[PDB]
Amino acid sequence: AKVAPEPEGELPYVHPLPHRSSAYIWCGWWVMDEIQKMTEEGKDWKTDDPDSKYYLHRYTLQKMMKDYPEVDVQESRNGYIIHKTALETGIIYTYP
Amino acid sequence: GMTLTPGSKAGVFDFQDPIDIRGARWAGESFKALLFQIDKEAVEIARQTG
Repeated sequence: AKVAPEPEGELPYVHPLPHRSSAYIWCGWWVMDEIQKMTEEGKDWKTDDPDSKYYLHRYTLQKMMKDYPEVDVQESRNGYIIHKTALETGIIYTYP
Repeated sequence: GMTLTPGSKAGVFDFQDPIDIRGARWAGESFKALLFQIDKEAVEIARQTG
């Protein structure tokens, strides 16, 4: 219910896709693993822990999901494009 | 029993289940996981019949 603190600028670029009101950013395997770990102990990834190792990328993901309702984020372990609804829960494919 | 992966369905082998295909992806990995499953089944047969 809170907003994520802004960690200065230098936000990673998000590519607007007006084709489907979507966007695209390449995060990787570390960001997705971090988000999956955060959404396993009952924590939150959208705004909690504003001093994380890769919180800047998570804040960028939160902004991308707020601005675009059907975001297409691609990881690096499998290169899958998880949508906004699939990224909402914080669990991507597998693993505890 | 011994052939079962801890988290599988205990009787069926579905290619859509991540634990069953050992975290496979696309076609080659999943079908090779099926090959490993039938290998495990043969080994279990060897243990059972002797």
